[PDB]
Amino acid sequence: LSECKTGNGKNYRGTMSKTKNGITCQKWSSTSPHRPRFSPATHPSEGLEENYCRNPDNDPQGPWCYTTDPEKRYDYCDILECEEECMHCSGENYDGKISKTMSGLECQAWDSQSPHAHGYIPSKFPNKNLKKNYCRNPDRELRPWCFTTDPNKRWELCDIPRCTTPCK
Amino acid sequence: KLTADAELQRLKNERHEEAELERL
Repeated sequence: LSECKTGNGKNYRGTMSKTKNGITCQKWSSTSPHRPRFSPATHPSEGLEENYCRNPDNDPQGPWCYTTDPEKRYDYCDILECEEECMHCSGENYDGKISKTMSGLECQAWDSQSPHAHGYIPSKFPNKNLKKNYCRNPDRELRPWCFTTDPNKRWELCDIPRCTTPCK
Repeated sequence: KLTADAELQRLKNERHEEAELERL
């Protein structure tokens, strides 16, 4: 179940419980410090649950909570856009669109079974994002990768960009 | 070892283990 934002965040449903600035959020179904305009009462099916981040009002700036700080009512929250640029760290996360290995071989689709038998079945690891055949890192491996369509190369890693040019 | 991890862990190892054995 999806842990990153697309567009203004309507369908966001990760579990970020704090504004862009540290402050832990107010549960949506509470009244102190503030009194909110979207109660799981009023806008029921709008993922208004827990204290997690949400965009009920269809805000331009996206997902946002009310802060437990009486002093600033509500504020926005941080939340990686989807798609992906460059891997963060070793990118246990990577949700990007790259399909050609280091060697430079186009990846074999996760869905597929050729030219290689493999148990990385997306069915089996739904949250794991085995889209088409985008390079990935399910298993705490060095850096994402795939099973390559060169029948003699099972798999190998790809050359994903580090955003900030073990981990820090 | 149930869950993913146990599982992935294993896959990975299996891979790792197999490259291991081709470079040889």
